[PDB]
Amino acid sequence: SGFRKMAFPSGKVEGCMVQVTCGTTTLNGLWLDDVVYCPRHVINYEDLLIRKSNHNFLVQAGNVQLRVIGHSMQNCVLKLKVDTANPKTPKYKFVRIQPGQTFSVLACYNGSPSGVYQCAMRPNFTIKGSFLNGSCGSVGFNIDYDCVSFCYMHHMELPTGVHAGTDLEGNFYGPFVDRQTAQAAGTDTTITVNVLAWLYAAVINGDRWFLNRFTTTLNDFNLVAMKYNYEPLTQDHVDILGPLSAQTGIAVLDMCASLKELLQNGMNGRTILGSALLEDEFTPFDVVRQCSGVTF
Amino acid sequence: SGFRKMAFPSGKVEGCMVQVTCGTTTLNGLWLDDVVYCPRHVICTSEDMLNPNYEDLLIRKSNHNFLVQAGNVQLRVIGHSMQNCVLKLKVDTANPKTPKYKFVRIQPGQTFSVLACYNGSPSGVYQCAMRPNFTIKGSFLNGSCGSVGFNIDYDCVSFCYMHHMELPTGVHAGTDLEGNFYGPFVDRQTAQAAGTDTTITVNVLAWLYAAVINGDRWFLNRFTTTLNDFNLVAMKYNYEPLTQDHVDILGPLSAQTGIAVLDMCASLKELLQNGMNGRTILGSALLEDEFTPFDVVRQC
Ligand SMILES: C[C@H]1COc2ccc(Cl)cc2[C@@H]1C(=O)Nc1cncc2ccccc12
Repeated sequence: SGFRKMAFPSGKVEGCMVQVTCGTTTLNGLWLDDVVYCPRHVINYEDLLIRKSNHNFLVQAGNVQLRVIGHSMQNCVLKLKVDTANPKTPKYKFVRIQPGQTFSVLACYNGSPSGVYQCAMRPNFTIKGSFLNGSCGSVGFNIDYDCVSFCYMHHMELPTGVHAGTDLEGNFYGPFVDRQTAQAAGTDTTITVNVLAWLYAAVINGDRWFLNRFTTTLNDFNLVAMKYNYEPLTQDHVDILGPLSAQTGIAVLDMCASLKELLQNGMNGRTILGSALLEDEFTPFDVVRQCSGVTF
Repeated sequence: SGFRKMAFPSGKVEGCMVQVTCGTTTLNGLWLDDVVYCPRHVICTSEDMLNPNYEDLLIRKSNHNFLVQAGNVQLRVIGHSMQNCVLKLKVDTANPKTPKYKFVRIQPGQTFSVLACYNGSPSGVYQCAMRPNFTIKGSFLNGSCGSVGFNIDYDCVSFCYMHHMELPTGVHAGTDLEGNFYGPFVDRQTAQAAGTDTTITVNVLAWLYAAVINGDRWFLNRFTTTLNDFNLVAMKYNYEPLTQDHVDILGPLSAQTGIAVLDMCASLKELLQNGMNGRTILGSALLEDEFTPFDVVRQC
């Protein structure tokens, strides 16, 4: 029993964190094979990069300085070719995630991991992370079997305290750019499929007070979802929630009628899984993983 | 900016997780140097869980009865001893991945990271607090016994908890790494219950200071309180008494924000009386008590 916000074990990623220094700027790099990936703002990025030589980039892996033998830019990520392949490189892939998907973030400062937390890519493409100066280059990841899927690299903090970054190919999530200019996160919405998954996790943990005899149509639910700034629930989401629906005996549209009642009436002083708010940072897969015990 | 429940990076602990099998029971072990630490109930059978005589069960065991697996490598047990509720299996290989470590026993209110494991394989990492009733509100399924709680301050891993059992309310009880249980619990299947839980007051105050540091001031008020008047109100909401030690501990956060500790105590009293009124503090509609004053300073 128990339901916690749980991150993947960060060990495979800790062995990849390096410190990248260029001039006065120091941030984090991800050392995979013989390449160090980091935000290109560490340095007109084409004009700024052409002026830099390999020895201008100081890369530090622990107390060992790596020598940069090449540099190239891919979108908003700088790729520093180093002489040494990382012996700790795990099986990995670069994956771009969709809003609503969750991942673990290994927050780093000076190439040293300080914390790990689990979060979701908001529908407005920001992450509600926890980052201070020097955290740039910190990465988001998931693990499947022994394979690390890198999905995020931290680049900046928006004026509202939320965070923006890119995939490992340097493409930003959201309508953001990597420079000092007026940028704002769009109005956020609740990840509906994730709330439903969390309501199933609550039922699995013995919290049933919110269940009701009612069921709704997908179209009637989406009219309610639009009114409460909840993301539309698609037939794909309903299908994805299928296993949880089978395990608990609560059909997705039966759970939607519970969600609709919770949105129109509130919690009435009650909590679900120790929360007075509807949690939306657990995907249906996270719920199955945690309420079954999948290891890495 | 931002405030998240943050766990320590688990890599230093992942390299220590092993699987310990004794008969039909399989759980997790912590391999440090040439010793594997695990819950002593790994030696228990079906009719042993109610009233086990661990000394009597252990004397009947031989080294080759304990199968220890580190990855796809079987470790050879060359000795065994019991220290309180932890079994210590001497193995023939020192763990090359042993980090700098220490065993620390924590007090209620203290936080730590848990590396949840099944079959010696880490599956997740989360942040916890030792409740005032000595239980932890973890996320554990069968096979998670032997999973450990830790803090990583300055490259040294401080092991503070080892999971042993789940109480009937879904909460968890365990020991320090010297095998001493936290709380009045015993490693027996006899009727045991967690005492009524209370809110860790010093942690809520630290979290209210984190909220002020992150720019949220809506809950602040023009009042102050005496420490005694705060405790008389707070105990009525099942909040732990706030001691002068706690007030002293909150001193640095009081200095950074400019809000006297007893002034923050008056905001807490008002929040307890009024609730949040549809508002949130650091993305929460409840008062968070699993961030210590040390965690708040570390993260902010
Ligand atoms: C044999 C069980 C029950 O009785 C005792 C009694 C005493 C001891 Cl020290 C261990 C156990 C074992 C136990 O609590 N294990 C577990 C620990 N964590 C999460 C669990 C989730 C679900 C099922 C069991 C869990």
